[PDB]
Amino acid sequence: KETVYISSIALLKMLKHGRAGVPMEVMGLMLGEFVDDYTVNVVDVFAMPQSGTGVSVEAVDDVFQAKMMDMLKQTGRDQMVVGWYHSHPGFGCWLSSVDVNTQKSFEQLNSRAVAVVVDPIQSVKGKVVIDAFRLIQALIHGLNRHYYSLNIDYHKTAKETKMLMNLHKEQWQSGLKMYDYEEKEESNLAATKSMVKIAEQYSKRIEEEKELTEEELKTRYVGRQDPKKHLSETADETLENNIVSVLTAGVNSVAIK
Amino acid sequence: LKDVVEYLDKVINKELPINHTILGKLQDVFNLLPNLNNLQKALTVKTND
Amino acid sequence: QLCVRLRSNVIKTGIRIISLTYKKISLRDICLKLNLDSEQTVEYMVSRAIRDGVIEAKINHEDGFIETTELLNIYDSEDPQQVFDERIKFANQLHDEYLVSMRYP
Ligand SMILES: [Zn+2]
Repeated sequence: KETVYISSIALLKMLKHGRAGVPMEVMGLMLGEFVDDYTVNVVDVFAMPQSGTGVSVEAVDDVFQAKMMDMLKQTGRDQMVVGWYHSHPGFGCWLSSVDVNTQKSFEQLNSRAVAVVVDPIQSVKGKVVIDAFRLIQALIHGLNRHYYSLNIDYHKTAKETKMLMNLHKEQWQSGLKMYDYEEKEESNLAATKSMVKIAEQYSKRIEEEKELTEEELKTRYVGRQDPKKHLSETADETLENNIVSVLTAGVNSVAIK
Repeated sequence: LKDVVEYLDKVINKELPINHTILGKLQDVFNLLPNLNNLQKALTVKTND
Repeated sequence: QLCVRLRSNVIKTGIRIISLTYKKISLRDICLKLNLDSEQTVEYMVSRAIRDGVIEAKINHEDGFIETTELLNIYDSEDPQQVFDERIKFANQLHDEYLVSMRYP
């Protein structure tokens, strides 16, 4: 039920610094605000210099930190330090015990402070691997034992999005574009489960409608819609969406190869 | 695709100076051609589905 | 005299059940379950059942045991495409027909 909302600039600065430090792990701090018990919002990030030793407690640099703080004050960015990013390149997202102790050093600052692990290399143009969570593949380290996972979402202002739109100009390329497949897996599934759901509704309307007059039936059902029209209706989206879905791939395979 | 073909002609013929920045991008176009966990049956299973 | 024709059908059933419940059976045993005299009798009767599209088997003669045909994977291949396609078309012209006789309003 608990969650964090990670603004775009945070996420991009994140992945940038991470990808830039490869193949060594980088750390930094997270600026935001705690809405309620159920939420942490992260609007900002700044990057913490390298250390001779690995990412660790003293890697956090007071001088550097406050030195950044005030200079953000002058920009009005004033926020708490709500968590700290990090990266475990190639190793997936989990906290080593050494990650843990530091996480505690951020518990005693604020009890709700969170840990964010980013994984630059295997995060790729598909799904981005990211994780945020706090203490008490990954189960080897006691995913649930010493600590526990959290959830993540992304705040987007209208204008933000509007900038992001113009990145790709798809106006020429449309029609060879194949939309995300997993999404049409939930599509082609939930659609079918639904058709099942209204099947026996159409069954009940044919039996009841059989033994009861139309004038009586209307009184009952006018509230909802004619389950025969959810068959007639719902069959379509599956039909044509799946025919363009098939054809599009049939073309990309033979044409593009 | 026409465009690029006869252009490349103009490179080996019209002697338009070699433009590397384009050739790089052509290469990058080849690097992305799908070889075709084989993707082939990865696709077949879908189309069936 | 209608009913006394069933002696064919009954035996067809006997074979079909002996098929669904066994992957492969020595002729001896089928001949026991069907009470018949001889194996030689059997493979005439079963050879008949196959031609009628009942069993979908083959027969191993030298060892004398029926073997029933399997499903042989192949899903990852394109055969489901062809099959589904035939079924699809044959669904279409059902839809068609039901709209051609529909004209009357
Ligand atoms: Zn770490």
